[PDB]
Order: sequence, then structure tokens, then C-alpha cells
Amino acid sequence: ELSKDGDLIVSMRILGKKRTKTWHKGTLIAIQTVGPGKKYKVKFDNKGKSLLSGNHIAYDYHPPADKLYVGSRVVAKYKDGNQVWLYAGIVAETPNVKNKLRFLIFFDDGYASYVTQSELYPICRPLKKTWEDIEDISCRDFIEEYVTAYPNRPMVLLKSGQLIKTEWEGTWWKSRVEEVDGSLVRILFLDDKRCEWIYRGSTRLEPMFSMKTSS
Amino acid sequence: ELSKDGDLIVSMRILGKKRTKTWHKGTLIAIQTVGPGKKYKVKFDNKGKSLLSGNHIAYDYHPPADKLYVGSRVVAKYKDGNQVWLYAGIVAETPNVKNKLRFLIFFDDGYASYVTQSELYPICRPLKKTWEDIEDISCRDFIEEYVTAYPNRPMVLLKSGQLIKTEWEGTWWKSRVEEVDGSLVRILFLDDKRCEWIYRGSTRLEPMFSMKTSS
Ligand SMILES: CN1C[C@H](Nc2nc3cc[nH]c3c(=O)n2C)C[C@H](c2ccc(OCc3ccccc3)cc2)C1
Ligand SMILES: CN1C[C@H](Nc2nc3cc[nH]c3c(=O)n2C)C[C@H](c2ccc(OCc3ccccc3)cc2)C1
Repeated sequence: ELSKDGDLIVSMRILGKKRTKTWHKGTLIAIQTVGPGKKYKVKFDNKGKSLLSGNHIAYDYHPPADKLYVGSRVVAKYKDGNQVWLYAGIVAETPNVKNKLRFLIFFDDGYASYVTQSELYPICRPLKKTWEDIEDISCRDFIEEYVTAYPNRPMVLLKSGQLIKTEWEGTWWKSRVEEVDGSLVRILFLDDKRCEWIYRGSTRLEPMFSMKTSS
Repeated sequence: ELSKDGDLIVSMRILGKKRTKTWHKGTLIAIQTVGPGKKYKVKFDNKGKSLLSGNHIAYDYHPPADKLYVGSRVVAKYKDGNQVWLYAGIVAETPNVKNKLRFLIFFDDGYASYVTQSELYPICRPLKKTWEDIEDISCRDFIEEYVTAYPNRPMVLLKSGQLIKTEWEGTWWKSRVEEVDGSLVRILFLDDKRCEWIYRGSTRLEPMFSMKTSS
């Protein structure tokens, strides 16, 4: 019965992670010391309840930009064009001139986007190695390499109109570069017209795959 | 050790459910008896492998319409911005005049959409009570009630431009009916301009939340 743990305190507003892997607002209604660490009981605003580890709760405020760094464990807004969801990720880039003063987020499922400071929430008790709670092993391993090598970031230069092969579902596909935005490129898959924003250091882009397998 | 279980045959193309709850093409590489039933080993096209229950694999073909019914357990195409994913659900409506010859799908996460016959795949070994493998209990219970009562479906009649309260994250929001499509309405949330398709029998729509209470 930990009524408090640092600035965590029962009755506070909080975000908690659900089994959809999206994050939702609620109230912290209990803290319990249990075996090695602590667990946080959240009552979500839709009345659901969950007992969560400290890396599965986030503060209901936007961190000051000067408290974030490459590797920071965050919850960020994800937008499909009509709906908005909150999903966990890693800060891959902080605001700078070339990225038009945005944060690049690497989400736990492998997606990447640029967001603003007002679209982020800090996870309360992230693991010492921030990537170690990423479920997708290929994503986890990529983040570990990326944060460890930062700022050494191999990327490929692409231009609008350029024709390249892009990976999807374990095979290569004919694709076209539609647009470049900072460290991201918008790829059109020519066969079925899906579009995707992809990190320019991703080995899903054949030139990066190659530039990295160049022997 | 089996090479065949009915028309599940080692080497066949298949869809398998991953931990993202999306479904992905692969090959059936093994059939194993483990404990009381069978498991199906799938090698995904990206070379990952999973040992899956029969309700977590689907055939890689579109079922004949008129072999689908209300309650059928299916995998359906979902549009996520400019991306397309496969996700499990239940058939809520079969093609008719009112729905412009489409299938209404109630997805396992509570979303609903109309799809065509070429956007569906049949799950290989669904449970006889097909909803019983839905993880979200509120969703599971809704589907059980819906299928049991079908065709008797309380729904509210809405028209484009109508202003109503719609529930989201446990509170009620000023919203507007933008469009009616069969048993779905497209709701604009006026505060933040999110848009969402919602079933006209959902108690997230204030008028339905009251029609139900009135009964
Ligand atoms: C960050 N990811 C992004 C993902 N998109 C995406 N990922 C990748 C990866 C490589 N490429 C791409 C790509 O192109 N995209 C477009 C959608 C994903 C998501 C997950 C659950 C959910 O659940 C919604 C929900 C439903 C019911 C109740 C609560 C929540 C909604 C969205 C979040
Ligand atoms: C069917 N549901 C629909 C859901 N949308 C949605 N649901 C609800 C529920 C009430 N309302 C709404 C609403 O408005 N929406 C818009 C997105 C959800 C999804 C899940 C995972 C995923 O993962 C993508 C992925 C990423 C990396 C690797 C593999 C896969 C992509 C999409 C699927």
C-alpha cells in the first residue's frame, strides 16, 4: 500500500496501457509493493481497471522538450486521418532545423512519425535500457542498435520520383519515392497503391539494405 | 505428427494471426497434436514462425458468398490510413439492398465496417459459438447478444446533419452525423474533428443509449 512513490500518488490523473497496446486516460487508485518492484492500479475513464507495471503508465502532461533525448520512452499520438490513438515509442530525433523542429518517434510496432511536443507523454518508470520492454524482437533489436550508435545514423539519399525496391512482408516490391520529409521518405507501392512513410535508414529500402550489405 | 488434418495440408498457403492481432500470409509447415487438440505451425513470408490454434489460421481464399452467414468467423481487410491490414471479426450482415451488397463486419476490437466478398477470408477452425475466442469481453458479450437476437436489432434512425452526443473514452461529446451508410453512421466529433463510423445500434450514440434505457 504505497500511497506515494516519488511524484506518483493515488488519485492522480494518469495514462495506462491497454491490451490493444493503445494508451488511455484514467485515475491511479492504488499502488502496491509486490515482490521486487511496484504495480499501479488504474481506473480508466470508461470504468475498466488494470494493474500495471511502472513502464505501462504515463504522466498526463507533455514533457518539456529539454527533458527529452534520443532514447526517451514516450507515448505519442498516432493519426490515421480520422481517428487518433496514443501508442508507445522511443524518441529517435529531437527538434532541429532539418526536421522542422519536430520529434521523430519510433513506435513499438515499427511505425515512425514526426510529432510535436504537445503530442507526447512521458512514461513514468521506463526500464533502465529503454528498449527492453519492446515486444517485437526485430523492433527491439533495431532500437538498441540505433540508440547505441546515435548520432552515427547511416541513411540513403532519395529524391522524389526515384524508383526503388521496398520490402513488405518478406519480399521486395516495385516502389516509388513520392516525398522526402526529414529522415522519412514516403513510398508508393506501385502494384496496390498503398503509401507508407519509412525511415531513410531502414533496411526495408533496398539501397539501405544494399549499402549495409555492400561487401 | 500429421501432414494433413481434413483440408489443412502441410505446404498449403495460409493466413496466421500475429501478436499485433493482424493476420499475415505464410505456409503451413507442420501439424502437431499437443495435449487435447492440434496446433498448426506457420512460417510467415517474412520467415517468422508461430505455432497457432486452428481458430488463429485462415484460408488464403475468399469464401463463396452464401457460404457466409451472420455469425461467420472471418478475417477482413481494414484500411488504416493508406495502409491495409487483415483483422479478425464476425459477419453481422450479409449482402442485401439496404447495404449495397456488402458484408458488415464486427471486428474483434469493437470496430465495424462494410467490406466486399473479395475482402474476406474464412478462419479455418472457428469455435462453434464463434464469438467465444474474442478477447475483449465487452465485445464478446455484445456479439453473443447480437447473433442470438438476430434479426431483431434495436437501431436509431439518424439523418445527415443531426446533432447528437456520442460517447468516447468514457465521456460524452458534442458530435454531428455526417453520413448514413446502411447500419453505420459517420460521426464528426465537433471539439477535435475526429471522425468515426459507428453502428446505429451502438449505445455510444446518445439516442440509442436512451432507446435502450426506455426498454
Ligand atoms: C503505432 N501504430 C501504428 C500502426 N500503423 C502502421 N504501422 C506500421 C508499421 C509499419 N508500417 C506501418 C504503417 O504503415 N502503419 C500505418 C497502427 C497501430 C494501431 C494499433 C492498434 C490500434 O487500436 C485501436 C483501438 C481499437 C479499439 C479500442 C482501442 C484501440 C490502433 C492502431 C499503431
Ligand atoms: C480493426 N481494427 C480497427 C482499428 N481502428 C479503429 N478501431 C476502432 C474501435 C472503435 N472505434 C474505432 C475506430 O475508429 N478505428 C479507426 C485499428 C486496428 C489496428 C490494430 C493493429 C494494427 O497493427 C498494424 C501493424 C503494425 C506493425 C506490424 C503489423 C501490423 C493496425 C490496425 C484494427
